[PDB]
Amino acid sequence: NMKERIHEYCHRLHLPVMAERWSAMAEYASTHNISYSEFLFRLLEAEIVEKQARSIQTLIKLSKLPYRKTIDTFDFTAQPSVDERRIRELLTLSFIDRKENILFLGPPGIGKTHLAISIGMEAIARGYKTYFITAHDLVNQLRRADQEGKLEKKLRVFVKPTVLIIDQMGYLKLDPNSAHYLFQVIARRYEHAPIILTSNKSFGEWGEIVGDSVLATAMLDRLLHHSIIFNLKGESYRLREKRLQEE
Amino acid sequence: NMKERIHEYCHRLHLPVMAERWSAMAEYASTHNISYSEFLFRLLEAEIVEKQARSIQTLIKLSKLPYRKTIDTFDFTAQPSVDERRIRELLTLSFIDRKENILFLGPPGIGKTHLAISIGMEAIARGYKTYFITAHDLVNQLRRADQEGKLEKKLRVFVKPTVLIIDQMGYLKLDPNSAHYLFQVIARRYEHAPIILTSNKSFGEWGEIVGDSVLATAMLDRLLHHSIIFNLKGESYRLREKRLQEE
DNA sequence: AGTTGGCCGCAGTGTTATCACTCATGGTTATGGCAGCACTGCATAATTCTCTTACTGT
Ligand SMILES: Nc1ncnc2c1ncn2[C@@H]1O[C@H](COP(=O)(O)OP(=O)(O)OP(=O)(O)O)[C@@H](O)[C@H]1O
Ligand SMILES: Nc1ncnc2c1ncn2[C@@H]1O[C@H](COP(=O)(O)OP(=O)(O)O)[C@@H](O)[C@H]1O
Ligand SMILES: [Mg+2]
Repeated sequence: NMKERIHEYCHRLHLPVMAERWSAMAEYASTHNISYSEFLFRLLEAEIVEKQARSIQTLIKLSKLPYRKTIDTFDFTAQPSVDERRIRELLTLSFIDRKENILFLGPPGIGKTHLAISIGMEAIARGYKTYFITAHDLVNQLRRADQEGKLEKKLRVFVKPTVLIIDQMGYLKLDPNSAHYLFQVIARRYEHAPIILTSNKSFGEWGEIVGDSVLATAMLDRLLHHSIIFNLKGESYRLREKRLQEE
Repeated sequence: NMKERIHEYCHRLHLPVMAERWSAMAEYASTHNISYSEFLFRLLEAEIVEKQARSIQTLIKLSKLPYRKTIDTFDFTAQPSVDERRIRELLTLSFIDRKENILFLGPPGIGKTHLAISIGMEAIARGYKTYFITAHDLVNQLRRADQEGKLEKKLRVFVKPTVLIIDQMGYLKLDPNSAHYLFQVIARRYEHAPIILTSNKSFGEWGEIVGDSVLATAMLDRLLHHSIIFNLKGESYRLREKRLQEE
């Protein structure tokens, strides 16, 4: 017949959702006499919707972001120190065009990691590749790669992502070898793609964190050449939620 | 014949209890006209019960508890400051789903480790894995593993168990540089599995014990977010309670 | 009569001087292969579970 061949060809072209909604839209046109152009537009637009939904799901899976949290889930009133203007301007992704390294600083529990993850979710929803990693894990993987001789591979894997996120930078101390391993990534991404970083220590302490003042200075210079910092302060939201649960 | 073949097949299928009791079960089903399905169900249920008993035995063996205790041997009249009902509620193991952390704080000998091990035993009974360790011991083992280079193995060993019983947090103080191991364990188990902590040092002394203020602050911020803290006020049972009640 | 050794004769090798040829490098243009990314499958290694074994002293 004809329907079977249509379905088979759609599957061979990998457009099954198109075929399904194509029957629905064919019925719709039979009911309202839609032009062939608009009909095909419905088919292809819905196929695009499904394909991009699946692609964004698999991309979030590709990225190691801990959770799929959106800015909508966040409250600004509980954190007076932040301003919606700057956060939403970052959400506009102008930094990607300008290649600005976003940095978050402040004591624990403020929510800097939450905001960074939300920004990453927006970036990965808009097609841009994203990759999440912790400083300690990044350094460990780089050292193992250097040991195995595949250092270039991991360096590419950490540099290729359009938006690289480094988290928990400062709580754990780093040795000079780790300092140079981090410096390699920083240099490769000096002016090629933005870096989103979160930390609790001031810039000066990075010398003690990395075990070398000069390496810390160089990395800070390269990171801050094009950067927008967010020095946030306030009460730990974990503690406040615990208090609310108590009451 | 058939009896010997049945015994051999039960042993080859790893059904020892079934091999032992199949004759008696057959006789009982004979004398009561039990259906074949119910006969099979009886055999399988007995085998399952015995297997679960042996599994619980193995889990309690691997728990590495110093000894075995339960709430049965606990007197709440000697500890009237804290509510009895809350501990009974904990015995329902509702905290395992919520991933909340259970903290016992009080003077030495007031029964902290007793209650912690009792709750761990209740968790082991219902199949949940549990690992008992002393905080300083855990940090030392993690340091040795890191020196040997295979740190991730021990980290998984400590993070995988559903219930972690970290005791004697303040008893001993290792080199402050090793507190990052404790932070790693607490953060990796954060929002994943409960932690049972028991110690006699206030929350302010953590910076001194670990030799780092911000590190201890972050550890507590994560360990106290989802938790139920019990503060035990009293005197050393073994000496003071007997001395004051024999009068 | 046969085999080996010595002598003679013939051929091959070494050094010096000279000649010839081939290979390498530089510049420009074109083509092919390899590398990178994404998805799927298999195998190996590591981890977990269960049972048995080992060590020391009474
Ligand atoms: N203003 C807020 N409104 C709602 N949730 C908040 C707010 N601030 C923080 N949180 C919540 O606090 C939790 C922890 O946030 P986050 O991990 O970003 O903290 P942090 O300060 O970066 O921590 P650390 O220094 O330990 O890495 C998240 O669940 C986030 O949702
Ligand atoms: N409320 C109590 N009821 C029964 N026994 C108790 C109680 N408190 C303490 N004990 C006894 O004391 C010991 C527990 O002390 P523990 O809490 O381990 O002290 P620490 O926490 O300093 O190690 C156990 O042997 C237990 O039998
Ligand atoms: Mg964070």
